[PDB]
Amino acid sequence: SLSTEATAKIVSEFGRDANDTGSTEVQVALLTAQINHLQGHFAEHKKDHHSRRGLLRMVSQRRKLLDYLKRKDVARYTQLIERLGLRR
Amino acid sequence: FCRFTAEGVQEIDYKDIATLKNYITESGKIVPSRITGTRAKYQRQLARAIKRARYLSLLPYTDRH
Amino acid sequence: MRHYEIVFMVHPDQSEQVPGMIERYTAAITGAEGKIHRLEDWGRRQLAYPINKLHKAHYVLMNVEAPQEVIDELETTFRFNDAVIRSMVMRTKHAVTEASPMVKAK
Amino acid sequence: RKQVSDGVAHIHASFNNTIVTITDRQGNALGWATAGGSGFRGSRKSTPFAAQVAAERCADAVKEYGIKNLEVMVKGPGPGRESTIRALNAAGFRITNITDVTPIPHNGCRPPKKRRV
Amino acid sequence: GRPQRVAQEMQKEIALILQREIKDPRLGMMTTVSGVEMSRDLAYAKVYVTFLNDKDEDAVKAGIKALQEASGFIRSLLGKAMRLRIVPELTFFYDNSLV
RNA sequence: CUUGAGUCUCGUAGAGGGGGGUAGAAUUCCAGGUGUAGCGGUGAAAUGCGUAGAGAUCUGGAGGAAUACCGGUGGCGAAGGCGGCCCCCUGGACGAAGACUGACGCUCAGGUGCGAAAGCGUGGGGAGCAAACAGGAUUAGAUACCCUGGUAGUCCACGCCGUAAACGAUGUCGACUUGGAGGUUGUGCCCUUGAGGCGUGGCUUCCGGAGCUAACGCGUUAAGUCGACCGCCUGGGGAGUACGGCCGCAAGGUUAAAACUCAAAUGAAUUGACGGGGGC
Ligand SMILES: [Mg+2]
Ligand SMILES: [Mg+2]
Ligand SMILES: [Mg+2]
Ligand SMILES: [Mg+2]
Ligand SMILES: [Mg+2]
Ligand SMILES: [Mg+2]
Ligand SMILES: [Mg+2]
Ligand SMILES: [Mg+2]
Ligand SMILES: [Mg+2]
Ligand SMILES: [Mg+2]
Ligand SMILES: [Mg+2]
Ligand SMILES: [Mg+2]
Ligand SMILES: [Mg+2]
Ligand SMILES: [Mg+2]
Ligand SMILES: [Mg+2]
Ligand SMILES: [Mg+2]
Ligand SMILES: [Mg+2]
Ligand SMILES: [Mg+2]
Ligand SMILES: [Mg+2]
Ligand SMILES: [Mg+2]
Ligand SMILES: [Mg+2]
Ligand SMILES: [Mg+2]
Ligand SMILES: [Mg+2]
Repeated sequence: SLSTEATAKIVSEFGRDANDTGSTEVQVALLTAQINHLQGHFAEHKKDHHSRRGLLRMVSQRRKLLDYLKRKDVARYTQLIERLGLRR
Repeated sequence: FCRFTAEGVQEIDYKDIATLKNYITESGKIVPSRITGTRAKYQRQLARAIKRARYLSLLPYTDRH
Repeated sequence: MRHYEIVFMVHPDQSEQVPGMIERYTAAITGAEGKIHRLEDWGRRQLAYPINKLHKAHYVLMNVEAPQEVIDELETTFRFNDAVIRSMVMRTKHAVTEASPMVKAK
Repeated sequence: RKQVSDGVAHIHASFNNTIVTITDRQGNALGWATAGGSGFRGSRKSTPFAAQVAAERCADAVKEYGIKNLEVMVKGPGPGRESTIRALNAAGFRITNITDVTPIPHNGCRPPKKRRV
Repeated sequence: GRPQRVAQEMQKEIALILQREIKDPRLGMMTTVSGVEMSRDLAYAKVYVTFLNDKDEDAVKAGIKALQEASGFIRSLLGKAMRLRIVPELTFFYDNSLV
């Protein structure tokens, strides 16, 4: 999974403060970071189906978090999906 | 029984040959926890340490050599 | 940058060749910004079973904290060197700076 | 014809036979007798009496090598280990140790299918 | 099948699971089996075990006692091993080979 | 808004998964030392093997497949499944104390993926094992069971297949309702401290209460008391068959009838009977 340094940096970046680890923004950011990292793993271990089940789970929960955000306030949703390069 | 809990060791060294020899028979096979009274966690640690020691030729696999 | 326990045996006929290899490997792992927390030369010991029709191999232990790259080329050298008959690289969550039971008897 | 005075007896105790062979301590064999070669066949080929008969017939062909000190290594849990052991013990031999050395694998090869009888 | 063929096969299987898969220190002595006789029905079987330790009843008694107490374990092993219908009830007996 | 659901922090256990190395037994084979007439096999036998020297025995080498002991009325996984050791990449679960988000939840037709074994396509590998087959027997008969051989296959890579008594024959999620005895894995506090005592979570095994059930049984991991959604059933046979569609290289899978026929088919438990049984 993600290293402590990566998560700390992502929380500090997308969060409100240092300990804003619960906001939808930081959750989506952590999920997309781990997904982008796991792409390299699955590029070569293409028949590791259990890890791929975990990856699909995190993709799905990122999708529903993004949907909740888009339903809450579309401005922050668009700003996020453009800061991460998603929903395209 | 449960000697390792009294020791409190986090892990069992495969380098502790003196200790490991008390958990293998003359045949050289591991002794079940059913008779040594070893906790299951420490029995797993024993199995792993003994297999590692066998690899490094610190303990014999069988008695036939 | 993980901790490794590296234990390897040397052909007894190259027993005095050992300190050279020892210091060479320590220099390699330290020049790679990797510390060394322990180094014990158990020396010649009698095997529990033959290895290539042989006994009396030279055991030596090391405890390192290093990146994975230096560790993998180190085990590569282990493979392609023939004075070493059998090596073993394991991981450790912490750093061990103590006395191995093969030196407390000494 | 020579003198070794310290040999080892391999007892291959099959479920259909029993092969006793005395050998030099370095694997060089001296002689051998079989429960089959002792004038036994069928069931009797694998009976303890025939096993001790074979043990004695083999002892009678190595006595000229001059041994009365033996370690024995048995293989196969066939009927005819007890028999040959007590036989060669009653043949004036001194057995220092008896050792089970049947080859047990660590899940090596798949065994043949069970007989439906 | 015929009781004597099943008898031979079950002798093989009992000898095997008796040499290897036992842990009772009461057992030992290179315990062999001379044979096993069973009824026309395969429901019951009598094994004729032959011990090695000195023939003094203090030990062969303990051996047969341990065998009769482990009969359930040996029966389970036999039933998974030898592929027959009913897993016969086992009865152990000292075969007095010395007469 | 924080109680559901999530995020972060520190840890713990694990045959969870993918890749790459490596070790030690054993089978087989090849080459030698020793050593001679049997070995192998069966309820008995022969086919088979050996005087070119087998089998047995020691040493050496090659190769493939699987990992004794540990091993567990254990553990992990959504299920199928997962078992030497080591490294690399990686998934989930759980606990302690907080911090954060603020219903972001549950279920799910169609859809997508995974999915034992056998099987299929292409190439490689091939020790053991072994459908088919070839013999040897047995038998009224043997095209079976038993024996000697033995190809596909079992193994690997990449695709296909998508079915199992794929089972706990028990859909997923949440709440509530007497107990007792264990296993396993965390954890808090206290005692002179290891030891021990008092707690408190997760998973799991076995008795059993009320209640339920046709009964057997289930029984805080419900088959109890309720709620949410989905799948499915409507006498036996015909038949999971025909036809049509969809899928597949094929084998076939999936969806799924009707005519006709019969008055039953079925589940659980009860009393006996039949042994060419067993005890007293
Ligand atoms: Mg996570
Ligand atoms: Mg026989
Ligand atoms: Mg694993
Ligand atoms: Mg080959
Ligand atoms: Mg992990
Ligand atoms: Mg708030
Ligand atoms: Mg569907
Ligand atoms: Mg297959
Ligand atoms: Mg075909
Ligand atoms: Mg194929
Ligand atoms: Mg092919
Ligand atoms: Mg065969
Ligand atoms: Mg089905
Ligand atoms: Mg299953
Ligand atoms: Mg079903
Ligand atoms: Mg529930
Ligand atoms: Mg589980
Ligand atoms: Mg119950
Ligand atoms: Mg319910
Ligand atoms: Mg019901
Ligand atoms: Mg109908
Ligand atoms: Mg059909
Ligand atoms: Mg059709």
